[PDB]
Amino acid sequence: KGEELFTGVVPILVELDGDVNGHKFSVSGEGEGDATYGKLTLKFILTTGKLPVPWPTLVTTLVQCFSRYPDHMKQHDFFKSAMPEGYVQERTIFFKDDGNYKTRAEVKFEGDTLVNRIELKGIDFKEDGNILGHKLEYNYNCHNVYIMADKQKNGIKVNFKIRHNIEDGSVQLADHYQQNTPIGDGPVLLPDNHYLSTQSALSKDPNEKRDHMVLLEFVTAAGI
Repeated sequence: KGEELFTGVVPILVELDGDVNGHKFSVSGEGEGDATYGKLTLKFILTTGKLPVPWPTLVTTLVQCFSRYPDHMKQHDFFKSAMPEGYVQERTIFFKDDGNYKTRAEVKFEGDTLVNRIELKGIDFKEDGNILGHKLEYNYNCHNVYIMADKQKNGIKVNFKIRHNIEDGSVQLADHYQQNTPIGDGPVLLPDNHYLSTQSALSKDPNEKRDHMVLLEFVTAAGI
């Protein structure tokens, strides 16, 4: 029945507790998701510390329950089926020839609000590398995310490689290893293999003085 929680517009709260090479920071995100259109609109603000990594590196970490699953694919929507109790999302993100993020999040309803509570630890970042040196372009490429069931672990596994464009025409690769597991004991949908097509647009609020990121996404499930 978790699918039914997502028929209209759902308010979203994101809270990120970050520590990258000892540099501590917090980010708060507010907006809303409309899974009917696979649409996310969020504004993220740095609320503690100085931002020691580029905004684009945090996009994947900062709620796939807002994906649009076409009607013929509804039986493959693990993310909504885990709600409202929610799921744990864990990743390791390897930045090629640089450091790594380890993330743990709980995605669940808290009253009527979909909440993404994240802990992020970054280590091994190079001082004059693409991340700590803020050399990534403020943009995002369209990416496909390949979803597989891991039935023996009662969840899903997701591998994918983000390409972050750099001005000089090189790219910073970010290799993602993701697992999602239900929080609840209730039955969830374990999907057939499929992907999510994710389009992301990054912008700025011209009225906002704090370090921030405005994000618009469209996410569509395909490939069954």
